[PDB]
Amino acid sequence: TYQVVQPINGDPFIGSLETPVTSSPLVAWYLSNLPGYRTAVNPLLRGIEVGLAHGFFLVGPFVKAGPLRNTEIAGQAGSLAAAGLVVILSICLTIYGISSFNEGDPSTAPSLTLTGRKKQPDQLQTADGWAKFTGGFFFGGISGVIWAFFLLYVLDLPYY
Amino acid sequence: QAALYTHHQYIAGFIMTGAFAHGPIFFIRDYNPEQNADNVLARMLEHKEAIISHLSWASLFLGFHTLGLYVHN
Amino acid sequence: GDFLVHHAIALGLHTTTLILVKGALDARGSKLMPDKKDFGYSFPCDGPGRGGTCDISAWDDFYLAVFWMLNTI
Amino acid sequence: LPSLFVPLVGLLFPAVAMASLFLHVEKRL
Amino acid sequence: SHSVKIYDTCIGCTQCVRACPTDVLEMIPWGGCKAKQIASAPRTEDCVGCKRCESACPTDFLSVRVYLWHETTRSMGLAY
Amino acid sequence: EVKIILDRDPIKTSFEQWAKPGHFSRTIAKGPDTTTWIWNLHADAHDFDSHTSDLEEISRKVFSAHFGQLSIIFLWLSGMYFHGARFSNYEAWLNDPTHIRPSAQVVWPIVGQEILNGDVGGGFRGIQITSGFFQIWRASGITSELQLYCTAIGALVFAGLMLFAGWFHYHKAAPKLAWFQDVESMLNHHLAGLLGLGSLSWAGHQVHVSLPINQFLNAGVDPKEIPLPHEFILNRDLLAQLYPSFAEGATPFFTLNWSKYADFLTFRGGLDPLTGGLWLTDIAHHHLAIAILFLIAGHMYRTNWGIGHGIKDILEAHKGPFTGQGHKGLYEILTTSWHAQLSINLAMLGSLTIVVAQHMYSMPPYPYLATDYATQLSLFTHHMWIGGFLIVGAAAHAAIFMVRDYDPTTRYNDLLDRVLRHRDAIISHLNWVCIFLGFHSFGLYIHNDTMSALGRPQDMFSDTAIQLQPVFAQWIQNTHALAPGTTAPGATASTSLTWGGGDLVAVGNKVALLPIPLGTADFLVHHIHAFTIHVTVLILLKGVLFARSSRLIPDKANLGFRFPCDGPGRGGTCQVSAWDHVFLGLFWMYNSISVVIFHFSWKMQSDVWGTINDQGVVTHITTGNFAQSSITINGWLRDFLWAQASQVIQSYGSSLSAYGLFFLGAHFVWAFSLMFLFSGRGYWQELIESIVWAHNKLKVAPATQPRALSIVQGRAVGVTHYLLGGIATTWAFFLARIIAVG
Amino acid sequence: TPPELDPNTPSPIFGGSTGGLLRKAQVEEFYVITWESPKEQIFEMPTGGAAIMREGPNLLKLARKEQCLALGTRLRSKYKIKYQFYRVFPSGEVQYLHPKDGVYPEKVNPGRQGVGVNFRSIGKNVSPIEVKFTGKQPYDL
Amino acid sequence: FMFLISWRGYWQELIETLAWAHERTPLANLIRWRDKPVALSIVQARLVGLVHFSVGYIFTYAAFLIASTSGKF
Ligand code: CLA
Ligand code: CLA
Ligand code: CLA
Ligand code: CLA
Ligand code: CLA
Repeated sequence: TYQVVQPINGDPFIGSLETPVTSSPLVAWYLSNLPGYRTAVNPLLRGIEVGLAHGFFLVGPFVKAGPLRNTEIAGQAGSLAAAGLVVILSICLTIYGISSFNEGDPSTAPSLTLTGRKKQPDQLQTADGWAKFTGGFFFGGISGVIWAFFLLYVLDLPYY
Repeated sequence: QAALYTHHQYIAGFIMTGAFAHGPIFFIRDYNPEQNADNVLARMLEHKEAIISHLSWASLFLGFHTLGLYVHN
Repeated sequence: GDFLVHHAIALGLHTTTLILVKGALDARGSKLMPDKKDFGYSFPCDGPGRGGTCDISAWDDFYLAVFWMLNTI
Repeated sequence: LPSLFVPLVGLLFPAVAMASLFLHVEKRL
Repeated sequence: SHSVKIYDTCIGCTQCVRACPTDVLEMIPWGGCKAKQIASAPRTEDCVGCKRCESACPTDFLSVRVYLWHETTRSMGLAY
Repeated sequence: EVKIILDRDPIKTSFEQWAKPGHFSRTIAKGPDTTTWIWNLHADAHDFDSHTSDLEEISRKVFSAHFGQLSIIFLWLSGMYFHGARFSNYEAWLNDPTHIRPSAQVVWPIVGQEILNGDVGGGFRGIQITSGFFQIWRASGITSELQLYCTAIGALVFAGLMLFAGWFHYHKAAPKLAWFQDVESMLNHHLAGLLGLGSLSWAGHQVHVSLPINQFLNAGVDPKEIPLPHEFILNRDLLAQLYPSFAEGATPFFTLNWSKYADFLTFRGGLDPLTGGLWLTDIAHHHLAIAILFLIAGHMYRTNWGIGHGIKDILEAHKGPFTGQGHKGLYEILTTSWHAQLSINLAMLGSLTIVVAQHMYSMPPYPYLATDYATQLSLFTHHMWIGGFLIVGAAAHAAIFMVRDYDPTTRYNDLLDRVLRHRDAIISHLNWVCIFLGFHSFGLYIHNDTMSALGRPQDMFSDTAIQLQPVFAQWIQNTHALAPGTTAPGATASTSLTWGGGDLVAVGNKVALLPIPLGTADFLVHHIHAFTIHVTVLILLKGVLFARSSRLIPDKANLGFRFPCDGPGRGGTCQVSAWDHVFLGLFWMYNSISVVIFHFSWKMQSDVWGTINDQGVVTHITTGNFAQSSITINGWLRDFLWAQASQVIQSYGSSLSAYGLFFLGAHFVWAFSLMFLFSGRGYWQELIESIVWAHNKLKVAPATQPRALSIVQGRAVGVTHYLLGGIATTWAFFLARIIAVG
Repeated sequence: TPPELDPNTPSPIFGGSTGGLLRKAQVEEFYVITWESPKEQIFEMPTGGAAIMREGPNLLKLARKEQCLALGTRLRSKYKIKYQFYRVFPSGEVQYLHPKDGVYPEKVNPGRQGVGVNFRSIGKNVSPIEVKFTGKQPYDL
Repeated sequence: FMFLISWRGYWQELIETLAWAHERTPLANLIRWRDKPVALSIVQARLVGLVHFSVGYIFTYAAFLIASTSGKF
């Protein structure tokens, strides 16, 4: 009599369904606390965090699998590539925003809360906010790469 | 010498299909039946079944024997 | 050996022409689609009715003929 | 070494071109 | 949207109207045949272009024709 | 309720209906007006549930049809045994199996065909067979052509009985619907009666005919000298001198205290160093366990004595929080729909055929089968295709069930439900996995090709560079090596020689089997397998789940299971039908199986098969180039296809020239398929209009109005020739290669 | 005659499906189909699998309309039912679609006026060249 | 061969399941497409297919023509 699997928000005529991986308290808590979902925070602020995390992470694959190392002294220079990819990406984001949102326009996110609490206007998703988000994404992206690289110079890690 | 020959024979081939593409396009977009009444162009459409069936016969004749002789050998 | 390939060549020419001129002379219509004009040179089809009409447009026999012209060259 | 026109054609021109086309294409007058 | 026309060749069988999945056609009074009715395309904005109508016409040549035209969300059959 | 035999009296028998084409269908029994009529007659010939709607009649049709099928198989077996008696060198092969090529078909001297009767050894001219029948017959202790001849008659007699039964159970005594539905009964019998007694029966012939005679053959005694099988039953002395446990009767079995029977039954395992086949002493023992196991298993289901299981009971009691009341109502569905049963059975029988192939190559069952590479490559490849096809057929009938028999209002399931209520989640994910597998299997190859071509071998995915060592399969491989004595103390040697490690078996100068290495080359191909399989699954599962409805077509179920489309509308809706998904899945099964059998052929020649001399020096057929050149697409094109195709293109004038003919012949019909696959009936019908004009001109136009093939048939014709062409090419290529080189 | 209006009527019992509405419903359009059921019954959902009709008035929201007619057509046959469907939009305006003229479209009604009918039937249309450069099209005539 | 053998209705139904996925994936539905993803049209497929077939045709033979010749001269 107890099923775990339920229609979304109690509405069976809408797309999604409710499952442990979608509406668990752990999943809900985790996703609500990512920088992306902090609706009430500065978009620029939210971005930098995403950049930092992402940047930092990208150095690994480039350096270890790069043509330049692989026993070739080039080493940590790869990280530099990663610094190049965050530039490409930034470009894409800037483009996505420019094209999507217009200057005058307002947000396109959804104002109703899941519970119907109409009380909430939200987000970046505006020409102004998105620019901020990408702009912060970049700064964070470059800084992420640099600090990972910085660690590379100091060394000590088992993989490289 | 091999490159140049193959080059032009494919160019010529593509050009030939296009020639037979705008021919159709003409019949659809620009062809005026009343203004071509009973002239050589109109008579083509007038006996189109005869043209097509014989081209079909020629293709079938060549196909049946050229393949036939190749397989026999 | 030169005799046989030339008939292959002859086969290639006749078939490709057969496809293309059947396309041209039927561009404005047939028994299956009397009003193939009004629909233009290139359209997807005329549906599954009347037996089914895929690749019935003059653009589509061009499409067919290119294969044969590639085979010929 | 002029052979460093390659990246420009090889990458820069394509990136600029793509970005521009993308923008023109998504434009809503 | 697509373009759909009817012709006085229509015999009022009404089959296309029965065949249509998006309610494009309907029958209206007329006096050109014994059935005294003729098809009409008052809602071509909802048509998809599947030609189920044409597939159901018994006139020598179709009395209902569907000329696929400009594509819209409705015509593209998109649920998204 | 009580289960019993239920039948009905005669239900007609006449040639009247033979004289009336398409009688089974009310639409098509009126005769032809167009040539479409003819094709429809053959395509709806076996669609029984399309003929009538009565379940009893459909069930009676498929029951006699099975008799018809068995009749053919018995007639087919009758010929193989007969040809092994009149037109074969089996008695010659029986003395020198390691050098004489097995042959069982002689060709008439007309038009020049006698060249196909090549030197197969034994002073005999004929066509080398790769069916494997010689090794079966030698394993059954079959000595003379007389015994093969008697089996030929026996099979033919059985063929008559099967055929007679079909008539008898459709025209004379037709089983009632309640009789067919007794599934608790049928499973009990097929578990115990067919499988249990069947395996028990063969365990007997082995320990009385096979095991005794095979020992003589291995001792080296002349086959003509060996006593007939019945001399072993009568005089137990003969079967006592060898396998002395027979000294006692039913004891020790009857007095338990098992066993002194370890003498002719054991858990030895591995491979016979003299025959290259699995120990007959193990196989006989194997069938003993299988018999009893299935005899035990044949008493699970309740019938007429209150003891056992109601399958309906079992299912309903299996429901969880995640699944609802699921499993409830499955019994009524599976006892009411033939297509539902056929889908499960095809999926499983097809899956079984595939594991058979992988088990018969790595554990060679029949004597002198392993070193006959011509047969082993054929047997493995044959079963791969048979299994491959049957699996695609499961998808077709799963789809047919969804369209035809699925009714929520009458036979709801809840398990089948929910699945339909998130079919987009399943297909979208299966979509993703395929793209991930494509890139991470095939993309690695393209990476390897580009790096090699740029002269960067160290930047490749290889054993000598960036290694992708399949450690999980390797660890297992090692585990089966350390299995005997440690894990399974009763097992003397390993399960297979591919797990042996430091053990090799040779018969003649050829290698029977040895430990098969696994490296980066094996890693890449397996993910290619994992990739191709999923995509096939995607196409077929998508077809089944979206068979009834779709955001594009809300009422697809009304259009049926086999329809061309729903017009060019909504952007175009060609191949939305479930049939067209089976049609599309067919190509991908072909794609998957083809790279599987290429994986087999190269790996065996390169790393397994080859010549061995009495110094230990092993020389493989392609010389171990699999590891360094199968990791590149150019390598497959060059070192595999280009190199090995030389035998079939250099077979003219030889005994193998028929393979040369079928090689080109199959390339032909393959390309031929592309005419149908790349075009539409709209063109062809208009072309036929001009041709019909010409016949009317000369008063020779037929009443049966010629029409172009239907949209669906054009696809049916196309995929059929694509399959026939592609598969037959590899056939001719494989056999020529392995017969000449092997 | 005026169309029916709604709406506060209940909807059928279902468990949830992936075929449900999406962003298009939120920003473009969505549809509603409504009907009266004599008994509480089970029916096959176009989008999903199986749902239970609720006795009395019933309301269902579907995306695309065709889904509406497919279900509705099924409602008319199978079980005898009278149904209607409207186009919602996002602002809140609603639009009555089917039947739309009292009676169903199969049945001839006097109120209806013809649209897109050519009295010169046949394929008596003119060649494309004749209208070349004239925004027109041959059928439009 | 993919564009020529497999036709549109299959891919349209596949894409709309992916349309569902994107909207129901967290962090990913922050990004929305400005153009609705749909399957290539019926004619477009034949064009795209033919171009591949042709490009492959021309590039394959050219690779063979030049290499086999220049490798030997
Ligand atoms: C003409 C176009 C073009 C050019 C000039 C290059 C050039 C290069 N490629 Mg790319 N590539 C191309 C097309 C091209 N590629 C295409 C079509 C594909 C798809 C098949 C690829 C797939 C590919 C892969 C998978 C890889 C390359 C790699 C490389 C680098 C290898 C040389 C090296 O190791 O030195 C130096 C190595 C470095 C890491 C130096 C980094 C270069 C710095 C960071 C540039 C700074 C970023 C840049 C300014 C941002 C772009 C801005 C611009 C778009 C406006 C070299 C920079 C390799 C690579 O980059 O290593 C990770 C490599 O892994 N290529
Ligand atoms: C020998 C006398 C005999 C006669 C006069 C009939 C007469 C009839 N049968 Mg019976 N039948 C018979 C024997 C006979 N049958 C036997 C021995 C079996 C067991 C298999 C059956 C099983 C059977 C079933 C299941 C059905 C009938 C039905 C019918 C009726 C349909 C007529 C028809 O078109 O059949 C067909 C005429 C043919 C020539 C078909 C030939 C099929 C054979 C088996 C093909 C052999 C395979 C072939 C070798 C494949 C290789 C092809 C390759 C070489 C290219 C008709 C009254 C049907 C019915 O009741 O109508 C609704 C029906 O459902 N029969
Ligand atoms: C190798 C593959 C192949 C083959 C054999 C053909 C063959 C043919 N094409 Mg096709 N075509 C192909 C690929 C192929 N095409 C592809 C990939 C496309 C792109 C879609 C096309 C598009 C195309 C178009 C548009 C047209 C053709 C036409 C033709 C016919 C041309 C006339 C002719 O040759 O007469 C000879 C016949 C043959 C060579 C085939 C006969 C095969 C054997 C020899 C017959 C004997 C059978 C023998 C007894 C064995 C029986 C087996 C048993 C089981 C019964 C011929 C049947 C034209 C046509 O219809 O002609 C009027 C036509 O207009 N083709
Ligand atoms: C247990 C095995 C089994 C059984 C009993 C069935 C039974 C059925 N199938 Mg299924 N099917 C199967 C396996 C099976 N199938 C497998 C393995 C596949 C994957 C390919 C399929 C895919 C499939 C599809 C797509 C369809 C069916 C359909 C059907 C139904 C009607 C088919 C018919 O009329 O026959 C007619 C038989 C022919 C027309 C013979 C055609 C000859 C073939 C195509 C080529 C043979 C060439 C040969 C192998 C070698 C060449 C020799 C040549 C040179 C002479 C019938 C219920 C149809 C249906 O609608 O279901 C209700 C349907 O459309 N099946
Ligand atoms: C050789 C030709 C070919 C190729 C490459 C494919 C490829 C594919 N098929 Mg198709 N198919 C084919 C023939 C082919 N098919 C034919 C002839 C048929 C007719 C039966 C089909 C019928 C079919 C169906 C029904 C389906 C597919 C699906 C797929 C996709 C599977 C998922 C995947 O692997 O993602 C990975 C993509 C690849 C492995 C392609 C190669 C990628 C390269 C190596 C790397 C990228 C290069 C470079 C970095 C890109 C930048 C370059 C820049 C200059 C632009 C994949 C794209 C399935 C699907 O849609 O996916 C879920 C699907 O359901 N196929």
